[PDB]
Amino acid sequence: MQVILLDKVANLGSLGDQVNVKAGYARNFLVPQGKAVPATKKNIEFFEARRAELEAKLAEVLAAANARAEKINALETVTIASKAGDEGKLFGSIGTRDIADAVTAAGVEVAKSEVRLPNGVLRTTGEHEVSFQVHSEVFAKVIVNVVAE
Amino acid sequence: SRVCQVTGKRPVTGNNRSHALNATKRRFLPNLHSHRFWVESEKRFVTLRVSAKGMRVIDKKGIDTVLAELRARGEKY
RNA sequence: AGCUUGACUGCGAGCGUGACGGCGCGAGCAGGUGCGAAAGCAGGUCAUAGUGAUCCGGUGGUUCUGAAUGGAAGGGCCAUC
RNA sequence: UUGAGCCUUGAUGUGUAGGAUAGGUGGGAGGCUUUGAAGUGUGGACGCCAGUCUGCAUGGAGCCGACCUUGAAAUACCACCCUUUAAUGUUUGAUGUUCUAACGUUGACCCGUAAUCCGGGUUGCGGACAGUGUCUGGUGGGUAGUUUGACUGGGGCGGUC
RNA sequence: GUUUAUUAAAAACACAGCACUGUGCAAACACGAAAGUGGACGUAUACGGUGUGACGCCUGCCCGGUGCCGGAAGGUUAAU
RNA sequence: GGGCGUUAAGUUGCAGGGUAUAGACCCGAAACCCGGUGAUCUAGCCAUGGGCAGGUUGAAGGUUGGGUAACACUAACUGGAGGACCGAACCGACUAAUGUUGAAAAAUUAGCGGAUGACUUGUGGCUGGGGGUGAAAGGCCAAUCAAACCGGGAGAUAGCU
RNA sequence: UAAGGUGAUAUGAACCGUUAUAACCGGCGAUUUCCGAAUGGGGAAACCCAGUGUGUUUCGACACACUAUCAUUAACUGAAUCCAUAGGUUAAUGAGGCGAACCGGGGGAACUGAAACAUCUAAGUACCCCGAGGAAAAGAAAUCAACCGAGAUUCCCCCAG
RNA sequence: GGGUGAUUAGCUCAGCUGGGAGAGCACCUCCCUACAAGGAGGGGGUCGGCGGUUCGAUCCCGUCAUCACCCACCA
Repeated sequence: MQVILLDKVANLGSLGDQVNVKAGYARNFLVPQGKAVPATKKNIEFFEARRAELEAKLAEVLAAANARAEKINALETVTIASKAGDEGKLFGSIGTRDIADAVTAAGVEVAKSEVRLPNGVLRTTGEHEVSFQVHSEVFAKVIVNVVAE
Repeated sequence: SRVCQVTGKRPVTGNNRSHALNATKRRFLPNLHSHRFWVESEKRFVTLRVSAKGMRVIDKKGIDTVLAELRARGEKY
């Protein structure tokens, strides 16, 4: 089965490369988990004639900073609201639109998390270094409110 | 009855014929497993009742007339 | 005792029996021969029980057949199981 | 880890006797080593104790050969095939192990819905098993269809066909 | 205490109890192929199946047969 | 040589006898399969509501006086346990009796057994014909029963009266 | 279309006509209660009870109108949820119940025959379940045919015993 | 009344295509010491009776004698 890779998955190919995979693994994981797309002798434009030419200009010809590098690139404190209890209970800060963010965006609405916590379970106040690892070319980090006051 | 929605696969005529040589009925049916997929004309993922090979019909046959025939019979997806 | 293996091949004036199936007997002709000086006899044993059909199937033979044309599977025929 | 299968490329290949690690089977002079030859022996792994080596110290195409001598067989440079080896690509079984992504939820809670059934979500956990089907071996009077004679101074017992 | 209503009211049937046994909860199991529901919204001191039948005193022999539980190697042996 | 063959004319319409198949000769099983009815009977479960004149044993429990280390003891006061005593209703159906084209498709009488109990029962609902429901008798299921009733296969089939 | 009539039990009573409303016949419409598909919402066969509007007066309320769900499609709205989906509120079109046959597909016996039975017979036959139209269904050769040829299908008779 | 099977060493019993007899345990004699015991050595068959088949019959067949066992069978 012909597919195009959209994520770091598998040893074969890379992001924007067409590859051949068994229809089984292309049915249970790669397509439903959004890691790849079919090619159908037609969809071979999906990256190379759709995504790959602004990649060379966006932050080096048309502007100086990429779409989130104009918002954060150094170590920032988290700006999304937080409030903890007397037993240090954090009462949130881990859900899809309540989890740690430091750029205070407006008019936008999100449905899934993008960050990696230092532990995937977080119930209580403390120091936490939170990482943005959505694409291997990019790294950013933020620090949570240690008292949630 | 358990039927495939994309292929129209129905129950079949068939006998035992082994232990004994008899024309005794046993009731033969397609085994359902369903598939949850995308058609680009519906703004959603769709779960459709399919059996063995029925998902491999969706893979490479045109289905827009069957998606309309289900609706011409009032059947839900 | 000597040799012989007729424990015959293709047949048949035909015949005794029984409702029939079936059984039982055979003049006599020819093929290939055996004993014998030769005729003649030998168609298994002195005569009567030791096993009975149709069917599918085993075995080898077969231009008798074989399915649009040519094989071959299949069918029959012959011989035995 | 171990079966059924593949041949791709580098390495591997010697008792005796001997200069001496000639795999098998065939060619024949100018051709070549690039993850290879030295230093070569300190330590380690092998050995017929003759020799062979990773590594490290160390270097990058030389140099070598036919005559000759030993030997069935010849000693440059080498195609293909095999044995010993290793890695690569790679089809398919046996058994056990891991992960998450099919499947599952009679796990948590969220909404339609101030609903008990349902659907989908958020989020966990089980997990390619279980489940569901097709083929298949057992087990199944629990249930079901069916058979199990005729003779006789009347049957049985006896004797009979 | 129950029963052949309409020829048998019993020594048969039932029972606290006694024994043998299944069952870890989406229990075992039933009817339905399932949809559900009951068991039960109970949880091994609970529930299911079966036998035995106050109590007291006691209770020998047998694994050839028939079924179960465990042992797990091997044999006969299917699809493949 | 043998066998079978080379001279009897059939065919078409009507008239008749037979045969096959038709309902095949008329009436006629038990039984089977399919589609339904009936759970106001009767059985059992579920829910919601009734019935038991009156008499017996006066116990158990409650509490206080004496009192012991501690009660059981000793002495009074109080008080209402039962698949218990007896006995109408009511229910049972053990014995006697009348009845048998009955007054009754087992009913009516007397004795007997039970009588707050595993008792007795009114109304609804749930379960049904190879199916129900049974402290079981293969009992009973709307007068019908080890397969009721109704409608079909079907004028089933019957070496038989 | 006519000079006579106004249903039957059926008398009794009373009128209506000659030329358009005597009586009545044909067509195309209007009106079309409650139950029944039966459908605003409910029900144990003709009973019970709402929602949303319009209009109007003296406004303790009538008159009139619209209204199952399901499906298709659109509009408006709108959960978890961002886009979206259900759910919510409407509109346009469509099924639904019925007399008869013919007729399309599904589920499908037992009886009977083999002179017992089990593949086979009987038989896709009955009964049942769904359902359409003037007919239903058939249909325009990856077809027959046998080297010659035919050139969608249906019906009738042969082909055939 | 009817029937099944046996008869061989003292006792248990082998040996049927029909081929002139064998074991166990006893016993007898002996050893050890006196018997149980231990050990050693050793033994002999009316292989039912009479007929028939056979070369040959306990052995196959009939029939009587004997024993143990089965059984006296529907209304």
